[PDB]
Amino acid sequence: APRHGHLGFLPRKRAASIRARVKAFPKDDRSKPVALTSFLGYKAGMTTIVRDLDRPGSKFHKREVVEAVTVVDTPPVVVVGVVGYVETPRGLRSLTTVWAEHLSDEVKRRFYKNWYKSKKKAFTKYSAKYAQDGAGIERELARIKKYASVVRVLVHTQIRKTPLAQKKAHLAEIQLNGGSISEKVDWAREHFEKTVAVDSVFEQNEMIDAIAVTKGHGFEGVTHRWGTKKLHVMWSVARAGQRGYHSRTSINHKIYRVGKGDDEANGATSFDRTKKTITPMGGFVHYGEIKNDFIMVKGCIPGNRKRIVTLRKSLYTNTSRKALEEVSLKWIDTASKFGKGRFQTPAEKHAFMGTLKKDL
Amino acid sequence: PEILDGKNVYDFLDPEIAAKLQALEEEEEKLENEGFYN
Amino acid sequence: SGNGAQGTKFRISLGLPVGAIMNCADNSGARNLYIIAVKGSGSRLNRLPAASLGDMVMATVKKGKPELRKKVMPAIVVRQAKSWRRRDGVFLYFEDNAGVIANPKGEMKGSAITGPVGKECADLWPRVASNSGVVV
Amino acid sequence: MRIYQCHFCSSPCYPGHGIMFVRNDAKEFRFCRSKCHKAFKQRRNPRKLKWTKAFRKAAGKELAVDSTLTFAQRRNVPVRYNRELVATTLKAMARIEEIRQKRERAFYKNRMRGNKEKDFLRDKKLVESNPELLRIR
Amino acid sequence: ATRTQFENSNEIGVFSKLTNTYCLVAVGGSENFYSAFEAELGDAIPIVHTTIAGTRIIGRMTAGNRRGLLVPTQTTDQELQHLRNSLPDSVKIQRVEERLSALGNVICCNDYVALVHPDIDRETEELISDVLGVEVFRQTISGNILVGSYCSLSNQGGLVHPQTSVQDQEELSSLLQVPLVAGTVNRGSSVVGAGMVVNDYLAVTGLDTTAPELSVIESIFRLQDAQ
Amino acid sequence: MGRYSVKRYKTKRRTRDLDLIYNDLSTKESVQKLLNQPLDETKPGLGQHYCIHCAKYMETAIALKTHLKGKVHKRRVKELRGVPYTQEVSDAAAGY
Amino acid sequence: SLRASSHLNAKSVKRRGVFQKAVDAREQRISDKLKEDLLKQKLEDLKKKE
RNA sequence: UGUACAACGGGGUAUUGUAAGCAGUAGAGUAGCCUUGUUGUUACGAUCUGCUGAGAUUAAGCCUUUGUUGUCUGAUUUGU
RNA sequence: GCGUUGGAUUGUUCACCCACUAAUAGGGAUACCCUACUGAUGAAUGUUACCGCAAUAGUAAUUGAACUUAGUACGAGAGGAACAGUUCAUUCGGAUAAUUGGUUUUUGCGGCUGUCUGAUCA
RNA sequence: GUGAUUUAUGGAUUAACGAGAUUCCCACUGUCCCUAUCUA
RNA sequence: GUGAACAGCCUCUAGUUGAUAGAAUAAUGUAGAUAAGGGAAGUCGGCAAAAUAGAUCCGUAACUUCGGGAUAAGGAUUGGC
Ligand SMILES: [Zn+2]
Repeated sequence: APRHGHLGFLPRKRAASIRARVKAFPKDDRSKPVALTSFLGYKAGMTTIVRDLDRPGSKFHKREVVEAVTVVDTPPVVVVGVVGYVETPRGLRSLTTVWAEHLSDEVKRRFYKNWYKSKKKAFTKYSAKYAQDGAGIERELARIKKYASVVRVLVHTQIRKTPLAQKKAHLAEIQLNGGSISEKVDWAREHFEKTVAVDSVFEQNEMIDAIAVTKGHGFEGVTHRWGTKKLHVMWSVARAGQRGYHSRTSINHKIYRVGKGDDEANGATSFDRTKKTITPMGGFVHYGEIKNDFIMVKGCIPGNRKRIVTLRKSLYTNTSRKALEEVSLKWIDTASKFGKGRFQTPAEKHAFMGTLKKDL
Repeated sequence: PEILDGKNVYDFLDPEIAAKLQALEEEEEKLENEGFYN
Repeated sequence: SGNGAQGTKFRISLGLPVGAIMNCADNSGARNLYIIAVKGSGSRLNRLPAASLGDMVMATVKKGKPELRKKVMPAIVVRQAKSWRRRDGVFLYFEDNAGVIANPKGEMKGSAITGPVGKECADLWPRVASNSGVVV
Repeated sequence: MRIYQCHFCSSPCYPGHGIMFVRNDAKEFRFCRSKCHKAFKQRRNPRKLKWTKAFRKAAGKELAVDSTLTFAQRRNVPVRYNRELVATTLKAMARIEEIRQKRERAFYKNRMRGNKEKDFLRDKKLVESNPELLRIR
Repeated sequence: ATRTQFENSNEIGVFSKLTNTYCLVAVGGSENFYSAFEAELGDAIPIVHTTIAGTRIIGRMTAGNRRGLLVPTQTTDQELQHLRNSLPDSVKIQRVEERLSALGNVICCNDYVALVHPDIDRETEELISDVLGVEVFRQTISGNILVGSYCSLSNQGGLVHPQTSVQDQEELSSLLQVPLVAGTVNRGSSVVGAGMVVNDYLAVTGLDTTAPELSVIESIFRLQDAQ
Repeated sequence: MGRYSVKRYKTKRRTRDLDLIYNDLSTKESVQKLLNQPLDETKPGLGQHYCIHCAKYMETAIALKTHLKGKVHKRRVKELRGVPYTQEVSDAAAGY
Repeated sequence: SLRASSHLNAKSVKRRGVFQKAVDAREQRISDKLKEDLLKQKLEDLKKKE
C-alpha cells in the first residue's frame, strides 16, 4: 500500500511569518535589462471564468470551457532600499543596507510594534546622514557596486489603497535577473521612492509560482489531517497535530488577466461590452473592492481571503505548450458570492425585478 | 460581442431591427406627450 | 480503457459501485444489469471499483431473455443517475442508472436504443452513436 | 453562450451555476439554483407560488405580452454576421430596456394608484374611532 | 471511390457528413482528414471544420441536402453562426426543436426524398419538406427503426443493411426511387451510415471495406465515368 | 435536510409527469391503450387496475372505488383542468 | 518518468528553441513598461515642480 | 485629537416567500329580522382576491459610509 | 526509485476459482507515571525590532492509453510497432471554495400537531 | 421410568409457543466506497 | 385538555428552583442527529442504526391436535370549514 501522507513537508508546524518568504529565484541573465523577479499582493476571493480555447489537438480545442480563478489586490509597489550579498565559503552575507531618504508612515509603523505610544523616531538619524553630499551613502553604495555579485531591492506595499484596514506594510526583498550590478543599483537608486506596476512585471500568457501560507484549521487529528482510516514509535506513523498555516509553493499557474484599476469595465471581455469592474455584487466575501490593478489566475492559490502572497515568474524556461498558449476570455461571472448569485449588476436587478414598494 | 448585461444577442439578431426601433420610436413619441409618464 | 473507445475520457463524478443495478436500454428485451466488474480500474486498498459514463464493464443480465441469463457479457453505461460537470459550463444529470450490452470490441449487441444517452458516451462510442435513437 | 432561464422560475441561470436535469422524455430543465431544484423535485406548482414569475405574469401583475418583451424570442435562421447592423443593435438593445423600465414603472403605477385615497380613508377611520388621543394632544 | 481512415476508426459517417454542394468534418485530433477530403474534391465546394455542442459527432446528429440543412436543439448559436458564415447563403440552415435529437441517426436523405421515424413529430415533418422540398415518408427497414444509421442514399443509388428480405428491398426501392442492394461495408459492419458515406459523385468508406464491397457500391452508385 | 424528503422524493420514486398525463387526457387512443395494457406477473396488481389520472397500479376494484372518492384524486383532476405548465410559460415569464 | 535523460535532453533542445525566444522577447516587452513607469511618475513630478 | 477607532442608523447584497391591520358584487353552504326576493339583503363561514416580491433578518470570522453619538495618556519592565 | 487489486469459501492459517489492471513477486521486523512520537511557548546572550543567509535533517511523484509519425519500413499477406511533436487519464501528494452537492442553533425565514397566556396578534 | 398428540436408554410423526440454534427472499439503510457537518 | 388510557406532552391546587460556579469551541470522546450516488459489496456474523408501526374499508394461503396460525401477507383511505 502507499503511505497515508507525504514526507517532504514533514515538520508540520506553523510558519513564523504570514509572509511566505522567497527562498529560490532563477539565477540571472547578464545580457538583458533588469526585470523584477517577484511581486506581492493580497488575495481576495475567487470567481468563475469561461474561456475559448486555442489548444491544438486537445479534445476541447476551439471550445468554451468553464474554469475557476482567483483574484489578488496588486497595487503599485514602492521601493525603499537595497542590499548586497556576497558569496563566501559559508553561504551569503548581508553586508550593507541603504534606504531612500523619506519613508512612509506605513513602514515606519511596521518596524515599530506599538505605534501610537511610539515617538516614531525610526530613521531620524539616517535622514540626517543624508547630508548635503550623501558622502557616507555613496561610500556604502559604491562598495556594493564593487562587491555583491547578486543584489536585492526592498519593497513595501501601499495597503491604504486597499479596502482592507491593517495600516501596516509588508516588507520583502526581491532579486533581480539583469546584469551589470552597477546598473542594477543605479536603476534602483533612480527608483528610490518610486513605484512599480504589476503589468510592468507580468503579462498574459504567463506562468507563475505562488508561495504563501495556508489557512489554519487548528489542531485537527489524524482522521482529517492525513485522510487516514478510522477504527519504539516512528516519526511517520500518522500522529495528530497542527494543520494549516504551513508555508507552501504552488507552481505552473496560468494567468489570464493583468487588470487595471484606472481601466473602467475591468470585467469587460471583448464579448460582454458591459461597463462593470470585476468587483461583483455584494463586495467580495470578507474582502472589499478591487479599485486597483489585479491578476486573474486559474487554479487556486494557497491562502485564505485577505491574505498576502508572493509571486515569482516561474523560475525557469518552461517547456509545455500550456506555458505558451494564447489566452482569450469570453466572460467573467460578476455575481455575488454572498449567496447563490444570479445577477451581475444592480441595474439588472432593477430590470428583472421591476419597481418596488421602497422604490417610491 | 455576442453578449450584453443580459439576454445575449443571438435571440435578438435579425435584419430590420432599426425599422423596429423606429416602429417603437414613434410609439414613445406618442406616449411621451400624452402625460402617460406622469 | 480498451479497444474501440476513440478519444480519451475526462474526469467525471463516480456513482456506480459494484453491485449497482441499472436498466438495460437495448432493443433485445433485456431489462436490467448487475455490475460485477470494470475495465479501466484504479488500484487501491479497500476500494469499490467504480464505473461512470463512457466506461465499459463486464456484467450479467439478471432479467431478460433466459438464453442470455446466467451468462456474463460486456456493457457500456448510458445513464448515470449522478451529477457531473461538462467543461462547457454546466452541471447536469439524468435520473436513472442504465447500461446497454455490447461485445468486448465496442460493437453494439442490439440494434437500437430507448431513451437518452449522455453526450460523453455518445461522443465516445461510434456504434452507440449509430444505434442510438437519442442524445440527452 | 446562453443565459438560459430557470425552468421553475424563469430566472437566469448564468453559465456555471445550477443544474440541467434531463428526463426520460429527453427534455432539459435548466435550473437557476438549489431552492427551485428541490421544489421541482417536490412537485410544487409555481403558478400557485408567489415569489416566482409565471404566477406574476399570469396574475395581472407586470404585462406578459408586449413587443418590447417579444423582440427577443429566438432565431433559428442565422444572419451571416454583418457588422453594421450590430453597430446599431448595440444601441437598440440598450434603449429597449430603458423604455421597458418606463413601461413597467408605469404599469406598477397603474397597479398602485388609488393607494393614497384608501390610506387617508383608513387614517380617517382611525381619527374618527379614536378621538381620545386628540383630547390628549 | 476511396477508402479513408478516421483517426484509427473505419466508421466515417459518424464523425463527418457529406452533401453534393458541401461537406462537414469533425475536429478530433489532427488536421489530416480534412486534407484527405480536399485531396479528392478540392475547392469545388466549401469544406468546414464544425462542431455540435462541442461534440465530434456531426455525421449522425445532423441531416440536410444541397437545398437545405437541419440541426437539432442541442446545437449552439456559435455553431449556427459559423455554419452560415462558412457556407453560402444559397443553401438553407435551420435549428429544430424536438423531443429527440438523433437527426442523422434517424434521417437517411438525398436531395429529393428522405425517410424518418414513425413517431417523429408532424411539425418538423412539415418543416423538413418546407425547407428541402422533399417527399417525406415515415417507415422502417426490416423492423430496424433507425433509418439514418442503416441506410446511405444518393441520387445515383442507395444502400441498406444486408438483413433486408427481397420483398422489403423491392417495396423500399419503390419508395426510394433508386436501385437498391442489401449490402455490407467493412467485412459486414451492419452500421452502414457511419461505415460509409456517399453523394452523387463520390463515396467514402473505411479501410476494412473490401474489393467486392467496393465493386458493388461502385456499380450501384455509378460513380466512375464508365458506370 | 431530513427523512421525509428522501423517503418520498428521491430519484427512485418519481411520478410520470404532469405533462404527459395532460396529453394522455387530450389524446383519445392513449387512454385506450393504457387501459388495455395486458398482464405482467412482476407487479402486485399484475398489470391491470391502473388509474389514468393517478398513475398507480392498484390490486383490486375496491382500491379504485375508494380512491376515486378521495382527496388524492381531487388533486390531479383539479390540476388537469388548467394549463399543464410545460416549458413555454417558463420561457415566457421573463421576456422570451 | 520525470527525470529520464531522454525526455530531459529532448526538452532541453526545445527549451533552447521557441520558448526561450518567447521569453527573451517578453522580457524586453515588459522592460519597456518597467522603464516608462519612471517616465510617468517623473512627469507627475514635473507637474509638482511647476 | 485624526485620510482616526468604535456603537447605532441608512444604502448594497443575499436569505426566505407575500405580514399585523382591514376591505370585497369571490366565498360549497346553513339559518335569518321579513320590505317574500326572483344576486332579497342580514347573519356565520375553511379560504380566496388587493394595499404585498410584501413583511422580518443581515456579521456575530460580508460590502459601503461627507449621518448622529461617544472614546482617544491606565499598570509594568528593560542599558554596551 | 514507484507500485502490487475487488469478490466468491471454511472457528479454523491447510485447500482452490471469477474478473480487472502494467502486474496483481517473495520475505522479515490500568494508564495522570519517565521515555519516544506528533505539535506549542520560553528568560539568558547590553536591549527592543525588521530583513536575510542556510551547517544540517526530510524529500514525490507514478503508470497506462491515445492523435500523429503511419497502416510507415518489414513481411507474401494476415499483421504492424516504432524515436520525436501532441493530449488526456489512473494511483499518490499538497493546496482551494469560484461553481455543484452534503451539512444547520443564523434556531434567518415560512408551515404544522397537542397545550398555556380569554380570542386575534405576538 | 417417562413426559401434550397420531401410532418407558423408549421408537416414525406432529399444529401453537419459545429472550431456543442455523440458511435464504423483500424493503431498509453510513456496515462500506468515503468520509463530511451540526448540537449538550 | 390530549388521547384507548393510570402511556407520553402541556397546565391549575400545592412544593422545589436543590445537583460548585465563571470564560472559552482544539481535536478525540459520551449521548443524540443528518448525509448525495450505490444499497449488506463491508464483516466470521444484517452486531448495532434504519425501515412499517396508530384507526377504518376490502383481503389474508398452505398446514393443523380444526381450536388457530393472524395486527398475516398485502392494496386504498386519514387535515380543516
Ligand atoms: Zn429560481
